[PDB]
Formats: sequence, structure tokens, C-alpha cells
Amino acid sequence: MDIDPYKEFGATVELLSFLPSDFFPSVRDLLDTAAALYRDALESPEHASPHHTALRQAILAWGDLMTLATWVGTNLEDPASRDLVVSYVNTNVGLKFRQLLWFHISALTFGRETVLEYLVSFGVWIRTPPAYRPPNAPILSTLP
Amino acid sequence: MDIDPYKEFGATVELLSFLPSDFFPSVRDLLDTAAALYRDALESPEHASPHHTALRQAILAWGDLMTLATWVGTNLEDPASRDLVVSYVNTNVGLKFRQLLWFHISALTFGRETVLEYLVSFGVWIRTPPAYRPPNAPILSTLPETT
Amino acid sequence: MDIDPYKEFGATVELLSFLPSDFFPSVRDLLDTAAALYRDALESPEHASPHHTALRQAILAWGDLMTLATWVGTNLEDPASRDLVVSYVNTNVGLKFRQLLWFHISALTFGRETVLEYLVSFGVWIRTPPAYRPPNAPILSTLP
Amino acid sequence: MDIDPYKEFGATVELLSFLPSDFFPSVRDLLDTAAALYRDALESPEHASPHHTALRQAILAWGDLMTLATWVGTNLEDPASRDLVVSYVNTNVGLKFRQLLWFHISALTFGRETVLEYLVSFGVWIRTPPAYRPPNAPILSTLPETT
Amino acid sequence: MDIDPYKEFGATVELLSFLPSDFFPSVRDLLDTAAALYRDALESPEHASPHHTALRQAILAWGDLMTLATWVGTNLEDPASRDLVVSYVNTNVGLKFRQLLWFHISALTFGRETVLEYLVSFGVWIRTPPAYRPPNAPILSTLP
Amino acid sequence: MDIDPYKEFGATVELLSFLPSDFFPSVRDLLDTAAALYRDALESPEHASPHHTALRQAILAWGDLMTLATWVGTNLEDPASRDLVVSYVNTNVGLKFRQLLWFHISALTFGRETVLEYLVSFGVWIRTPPAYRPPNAPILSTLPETT
Repeated sequence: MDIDPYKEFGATVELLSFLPSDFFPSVRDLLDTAAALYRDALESPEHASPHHTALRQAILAWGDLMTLATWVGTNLEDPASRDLVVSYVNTNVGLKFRQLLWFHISALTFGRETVLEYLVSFGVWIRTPPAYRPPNAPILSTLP
Repeated sequence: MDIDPYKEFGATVELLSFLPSDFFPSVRDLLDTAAALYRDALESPEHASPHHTALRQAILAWGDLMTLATWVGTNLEDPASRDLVVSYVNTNVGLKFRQLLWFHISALTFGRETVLEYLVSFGVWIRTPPAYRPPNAPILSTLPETT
Repeated sequence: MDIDPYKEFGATVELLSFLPSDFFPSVRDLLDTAAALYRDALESPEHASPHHTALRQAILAWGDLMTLATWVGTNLEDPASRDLVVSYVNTNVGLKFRQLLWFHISALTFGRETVLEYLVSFGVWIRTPPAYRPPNAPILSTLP
Repeated sequence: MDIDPYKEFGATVELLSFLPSDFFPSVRDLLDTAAALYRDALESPEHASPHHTALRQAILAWGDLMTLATWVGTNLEDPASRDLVVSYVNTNVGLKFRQLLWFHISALTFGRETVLEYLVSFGVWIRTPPAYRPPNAPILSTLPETT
Repeated sequence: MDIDPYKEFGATVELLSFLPSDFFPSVRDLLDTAAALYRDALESPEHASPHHTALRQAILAWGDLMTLATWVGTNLEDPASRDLVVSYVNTNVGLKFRQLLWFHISALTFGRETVLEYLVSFGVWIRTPPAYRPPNAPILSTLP
Repeated sequence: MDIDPYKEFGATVELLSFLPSDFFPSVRDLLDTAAALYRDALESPEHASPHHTALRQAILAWGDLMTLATWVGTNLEDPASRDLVVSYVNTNVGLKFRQLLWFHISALTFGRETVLEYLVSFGVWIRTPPAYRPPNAPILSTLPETT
């Protein structure tokens, strides 16, 4: 129905819909990265931040998902439709799950509020026309 | 790798699982009830308890899952394999959801602690064969009143 | 020689023998339970209450039994005795464990005391004829 | 699964192997030793030291083991095997045993701490050249060892 | 076996494995640089920071190593295998010893904690796609 | 250039070296013992004393060294030179390691100060010819008790 996993973290999907998927790196990179960065905490009895809790869902859902996606190519014998599904999956799926994936990470990496900026900010960069906006786009920053 | 979305919720999946599918109410039922219950606060931006959040993810998750389930029969035209997936889905998959799903609901509705407690004890129930264990398995008791 | 495990907690071998095998769920089911609740608490560097140790022992020997048992017939081509080993496995030995096994676990969540009285009152239960025997065998209920 | 029945007293297997398989006496020796020393105790409903348990446990275990070893060829007398396994057993199993088995024993006799110690320091002895070490490694006894 | 020289400095190898060797300049540059920057302190009776202590190990190990590597081309007469070993060495070896080398230096140059950033940060740069991420990558910075 | 990984540890290599190889226990032995001893705290992120750290480096170092030693015989196929390097390695090289290696271990196990002290005195031992110096060279004495 109607529910935005970003709103509770005080956010909006559109803000993201208007910074095309092409951006958010490939799940893997994201995965591997994030993973072995907090693995310990990740598998800890303390959901310090919602992000954490959430995270896994996307993980399972997906992990368990791909774990299934591959199955398709086992108990099924019809390469026409079998090798077709993988498409919509590893593509039109990673979408909502990639940016989001990253998105979340970004917090622990940097911070909730702080994040906002990189969002809107870029929003300006993008929308702002080709000839002016210096290709040197916004990037997840420093400390102060 | 290996992670348990209950590590924080002081419990484990490996455990619950015993649970014969015959236990968890129909997906929709679960969806309805759940939603139908806390509806407002749900779509609210206020993360009261993590449980809430994740749950929501499970939603979109299953959301697109079904939002995709309808996609299966839409673009794919191979009535043989088509129904072979919808099955595994609404079943071999929903399980994990329905399973955990419900549990969550139960939490807020009965309080994280005591909740598992029920689950716990019950454990031995099933881990108990026929002729004995009264067919009156313990039930989600509306939290007993006072002391 | 002559020593009873149930003694360090005041109990005899006959005691449990009042619930002829058939009751005690089988090994697997049992095991899981533990780790399924004390995963870490198990491999925890603390001996909170002996029990654990005991348990762990049964686990060892056992874990070694199942490591040797499976081995019996795979690394040594054997006759009318590669499927006849599993026979004794279950019946006269594993039993003692299953009970003692479960036995502990139980108390580890119900309080050794009450735990005892369970099989106790229950004893008469089973030993008290059917048509008359109460419509419900007392169980390791959270207490109520 | 995985677990070290030594953490129960802040210990790990490894340490063991470091030592020569031979090092530890054969069960028999070991067995009697205690049975003739602490028998009175053990049998009593006092868990004084967790050790007690594990100890006796290993005993049941092995007790069944040997009550099984003799059963290895009770009803059936297989030619090239029946005594080649009762061999392997003591070979790759009684090992894990005796080590701790004894360890345990002496321990209660020489308090946990001191116990650990001895072997520790002893360790290097062996893993240290000839004319650069005492006539032999130090010994057990009570008051002598460090903290 | 299993041990990470970076972990004690609160770090992880992977973080580094995912920023390919090609990055870390040639040992020499690194060496000469680092060397005559703290030489004094380097050969001082005070291991102020572990980095120091560690450092030399890699140094010796390597210094003493190359000191040997060259030997290969002395008491050995077989150019086929002699001139082959140098390969795996000056390449597949400098690896773990270069980034690490630098890595350590980086501290004294900048600082422990501070470092972290340049790591993760870049992690974002890299992973982040070609068309957007401005070639102007992260670089060891300033003071505040 | 010229550096001494002992400058900080208040000592020098040039010194120790006298030490006839016959002194340092086998590499493995050293590895085992060492590891086997402080195992946990070792793989721990907490730098207690620098000694620890460096030591670890020596590990990887030798680690890849051997991790490479196995590489030698794997890809290179010239049985003549092959064994000519493995030798220099496990010997002409291990030396420095075994040498220092052990020393470290000794430190934590006996305390930086007193440790060298032993080493020190010993110095004159070897620097002393036959017929005199009792073949009972001073030994790593478990730190004498009290005053």
C-alpha cells in the first residue's frame, strides 16, 4: 500500500527518485563494503540505530531473495523465462534496494542529519544546467 | 553471509522455525490485522521501536515481491512455470515473513519480554509427541493483569 | 563404575526411568533448543551453574560419538554392521542423554526444583489409568 | 558445533597438544587415581567445583564408551577391524580425554590456578634446547608454584 | 595463521584490499620519503608509537629481505629461475608491505583516527561510478 | 640504512648474535609456544606493549615468507636451486626471527628488565672458553620470588 521506509528517518523517496538509479553503485560494492565494516555490530544484540535493524531486512529479503533468484536456475527447466527474470531482478530490483542500502550506510558512515545536505545539495547540482555546474559534483565529505 | 534479525530482539530464527506452518495466519490476514491495528502510527515518521521499522521494510519487500508477483503473470507467458513460482512465493517464501511478521505484531501488542516467553515454553509443546501434550497448547494470552 | 549424574542435583537414574524413553524428544530437536536460546551463553567463559559444564560434556563425548559414529562405515568398508551401529546408538545409550540432556535445559528456565516435581506429579499421571487419568498431562508450562 | 570444555575454567585445548601425546598417563592409571582418592567425595551431592561434573560426565561418556568398546565385539566378531578400532579410539579419542581427564584430577588437588601455571612454564622447558634447561621440568606440588 | 597487523591500530585489511595496490606509490619513493623525515626518532630508544616499532619490522624483514633477494643473483647460477623470482618479489610482495608502509607513515604525517576518513571516504569515491565521481579524488589534507 | 629493532628495547642485536644457533628452539616450536601461550590477547586489537605488535609483523613477514616458501616449490621447477633457497631461508633467515622472536616472548613472560639481565650475564658465559665455565649456563629462571 502506502508507506515510505525513508520517512521515519525523516526523508522522502522522491528526493531519491530525482537522482537516477545509475548513480548508486552496484549492490556488491556496496554490500562487501558495508558488510566487513561493522560486521561485528551488525550481528550484535543491540539495534543501536534503526538503520541497523532495517538494513538486514533489505539484506535477508534480498539475500534470501537472490538465494532464491538462483534457485530459479535449478528446479526450473525453461531458459527462455528463466534467464529473463534475472534481468528485471538484478536491475529493476537492486534499484529501491541499492540507493536505500547505501543511503542507510551513509548514516553510520557520516550521520543522519548531515546526510540531508548531500541530498538537497546535489539536487541543486543536478537540476542546475550542463554548461555551468562544474562536473566536480558533491561527495560524501569530512568532519566539522 | 550469516545474520539473524532477532539477535537484537533477544531470540533466534532457527528456533521459531519448528513452528508448523499451520500456525501462522494467512498472509493477508496478517497484513490486515497488523495494519488494521496500528494503522496511523504505522505510516508515521516516528520510529517508536525498531521492530516497527524493519517490519515496514518487510512490507515494501513483500510489497514489491507481490508488486512483482503480479508482474510474473503480466509479462511472462508460460502458464507452466508461471504457477510454479507463484507457489514457492506465497508459500516457501511468505513463511519467513508470516513467521517473523506476526511475531513483531505480537510484541507491541503484548510486550517484547513475555512474548518470547510464550514462544519459549511452547517450544517444548511441539517438542512433545502425541497422546500426551494436551491439544490445548498455550495461547497468546492477553497479558495477565496484576500481582 | 558407580556414580549418578543426577546426584550432584539430588536425583536418580530410575527417576527419569519412570518416563520410558519414548517421551524424550529425539536428540536433534533437543540440541537446537539450547543454542537456540543460550547460543553465546553456552560457549560463554562462565560456569554460571555446573549444569552447563555437564551438558557441554555430554555434548563433547556425544559430538565425538556422532563424529565417530558417522565415521564407522565410511572410512572403513563394513559388513552387516554399518547400519547396525546406529541401532544401539538410539536405544540404550542416547536415551540417558536425551533425558538428562533436556532435563537440565528445562531447569535452566524453570528452576531445577519445580522441574523435579514435574515428572514427579506427572509420574502418577501416567501411572494413573486412562479413562480416569486427567484430560491433560501436567507440562513444563511457563508457570501457569 | 564448536566449543572448548575448558573455558569453564579459563582454558583451551591447544595448550594440550603443545604437550606430547604421550605426556599424560593412560586412562587406567588416571582412573583409579581419583577413584581411590576422591571417590568418597564425587559420589556426594556436592558440586563444590564444577570440575566434579565434567569429570564424572566424561566418565559416563567413556563409561558407556568402554561398556561399548567391549561391545565392539560382543555379539559380532569382525576379523580385520574389531581390535583396530578399539585401537583408533584410545588413539585419537582417549587422547582428548586423559589430557583433561588428568588435568581435572590433579587440578582439584592443586587448585585451578597453580595447575594452569605449571604446564605453562613447563611448556617452554620441552620446547627449549638441552644444555640450556634443568635436569627436567619442574613438578606439581602445592606450595612451590607462582601466582 | 590469522592475524591482522592493522586491527590493533583499529583497522582492517579489506578496507585496503578495496583500493587496489596500483595506488600505493613505489616502495622507494615511500622509503626515502619516510626515512629522512624522522630518521633521528626512527633510531631512537623510545618507541613512542607502535607504528614506529612495527615499521622497522617491515623494514628489516624487507630490507633484510631484498638484501637477500639480491643474493639470489650471486650464489645461484640459473638466470631462468633467478631473474624470475625478482618478479613475484618486487611486485606481489611490495603489496602488503607498501600500502601498509605508507599507511603507517600516514599516521605520524597526519594522525591515527584522522586517517580512517581518507580510507572510508575514498571508499565512497571509488565505488561511486565513473560519470559522476569527479576525478578530483581525496588526498591527505590540512590541519583543523 | 642502519637500524636496530632493539634501540627502544634497551639492547642491541650485534650483541645477542654471539648466541650459537644451537640455542634458539625450532621455528615451529617457537611459533607454537609463543602463540599457544597468549593466543587470545594476541589476535586482540589492544596494543599492550609494542613488543607484541612488531612480533606480529614478524609473523606475517615470516608468514608470507613461508606462505611464499610453499610458493617456491609450487611454481618453480628446478629441484637443484629449489632446495638451495628453502635451506638459506629456514636457516640463514629464520635465525634473526627465532633469535629476536623468542626474546620477545621471554619479555612478557619474564619482564623486559630482568630479561636482558639474564642475556647480559650469559654474555660472558660464551665469551668464556671450555674447561672452566660450568656446562650449567644460567637459565631463563622463572622470575625469583621476593626479597
